[PDB]
Order: sequence, then C-alpha cells, then structure tokens
Amino acid sequence: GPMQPRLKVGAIPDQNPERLNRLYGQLADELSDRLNVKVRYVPVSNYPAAVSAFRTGGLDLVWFGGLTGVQARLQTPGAQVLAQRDIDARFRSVFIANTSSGLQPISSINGLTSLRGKRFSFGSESSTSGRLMPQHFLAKAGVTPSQFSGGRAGFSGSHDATIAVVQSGAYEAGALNEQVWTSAVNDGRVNTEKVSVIWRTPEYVDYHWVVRPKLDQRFGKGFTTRLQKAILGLEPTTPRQVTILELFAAKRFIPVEASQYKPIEKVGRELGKIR
Ligand SMILES: [Cl-]
Ligand SMILES: [Cl-]
Ligand SMILES: [Cl-]
Ligand SMILES: [Cl-]
Ligand SMILES: [Cl-]
Ligand SMILES: [Cl-]
Ligand SMILES: [Cl-]
Ligand SMILES: [Cl-]
Ligand SMILES: [Cl-]
Repeated sequence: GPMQPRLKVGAIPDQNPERLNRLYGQLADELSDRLNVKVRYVPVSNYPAAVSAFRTGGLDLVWFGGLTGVQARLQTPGAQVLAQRDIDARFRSVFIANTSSGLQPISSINGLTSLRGKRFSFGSESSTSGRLMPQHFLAKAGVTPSQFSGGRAGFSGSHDATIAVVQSGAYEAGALNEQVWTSAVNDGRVNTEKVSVIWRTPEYVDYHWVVRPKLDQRFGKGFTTRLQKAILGLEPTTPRQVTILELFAAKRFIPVEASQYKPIEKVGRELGKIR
C-alpha cells in the first residue's frame, strides 16, 4: 500500500464492551509506543466473528480463548501462539448459583448431578471457560445439557452476562471464567448475597495471543519477535501498563507453546465444536 501498515488488534468479546474498549485501546497505544507502528483495536460482536476476522486477515493479533484460538490456528496455516497471562496456564471455571435456587457447595465432580433440572446458563457457545470445559466436567459426572430445566442450557454470550442472568434469577446456575468472577466480586459488580460459587473446576489452559503469519512481510524482518517481546515486556511501571495489567488481572505475560492446547483441541472434537 501507498498507505503505511497498521496492526489490527482484536479480542474475543468475553465481557462488557466498555471495559474491553478501555483495556484494548490502552494496549493498542502501549504497543504503538513500544513498536513505533500504528496499532488499532478492532472490536467484534461475538466469538465466531473473532475467529472469522482472524482467518480472513481483518485482525492481525487476537486475544483468543482456548477453543477459539485452537479454531483460529487450525483454519489459518502459519498462525503462531505468542503469549498468555501467568494465570492462563492454570485457569478455572466457577460454577455459580443464585442463593434462592437451593444449590449447595459441591465437594466433587460427582456432586454436579445436583444441577439436573435447574435453569443453567453457559456463556458464549464458543467459550472455553464458559461452555466447553464446564460441559466437559458435567459430562464426566453424567450430566448433559438435555437434563437441565427446559431440556437445554442458556448461552449468555459473555462472562459478565452469565453473572447478570444468574444474579437476576433468570437462571439458577451458570459457569464462567474465574478471573472475571474474582474481579467482579472485588469491584462490587456482583451482589455476593444473591450469587455464590458452588464449584471450581480443575485447572486447564485458556487464553492466549495468536498472530497471523507473514506480518514480517508487512512490517519488516523481526517485527513478529519484537511484537512478542513487547507483550512479554509489559510491566507495572507506568500508569498505562498498571491499568492494562490490572484489567487483565495478570502480574505478567509468559510464553506458551501450541502443544499445550492439545487437550483443549481434544475436548473441542469430543463435544463437536471442532470438525
Ligand atoms: Cl496495513
Ligand atoms: Cl488498517
Ligand atoms: Cl477448526
Ligand atoms: Cl452450540
Ligand atoms: Cl444434551
Ligand atoms: Cl443446550
Ligand atoms: Cl434455556
Ligand atoms: Cl514473512
Ligand atoms: Cl518493547
């Protein structure tokens, strides 16, 4: 192009878009200052749109969940995994219940049978922490979504929306991203009288940065490495970096290898999300 190259950063829309606009707009400015290239945050309206925009080149660098990042990489030969938060290596879901539902804390996976007959909400259909891994753990206890009230699960579309519909009593129970839950409790965004945690899943890997191939052709030899180092270099030294790391609820970003997503890919194929 006679136009100078711009890096398009995206993220799955996993929470309130106002909070994501603040986070990714601050991050785009931080990456822009560290790389000396124009960086823009481009929002998408749902999880699949992030996969699709990445596959077709509408996004260059995307904050994906486990399932969406595995999908994006399988459909985009040469895409690479750059980084994840410290917390993404040992991620969990919380199962939450409205305190009028009569659900008690569960002490084992086998106790998930208590959710039979209950109005249950997942997050996005494509969510690792909000759908895929919760559905996986439910299946191990012998619970399938057909056994919920109405013969199916709700899909709220986001971790924030799962808290909202359980808190409101529209659903009795749901599952979501533990970091979003913990940040919501700490911020006063959830009424802990109305909503409580009844179970935490075992650990799995979840969020990661995925980058399109051939960025070095657009931005120059070494750019992809410099981009990775910029993410890995984020540190709570300036107000802007403190804000980014606060909103990610991370102390740092760390390297990650594609091979650590093999278990997520397997669950995705078992539950029919990956063809
Ligand atoms: Cl460009
Ligand atoms: Cl552009
Ligand atoms: Cl795929
Ligand atoms: Cl689905
Ligand atoms: Cl089912
Ligand atoms: Cl369902
Ligand atoms: Cl439903
Ligand atoms: Cl290249
Ligand atoms: Cl840097």
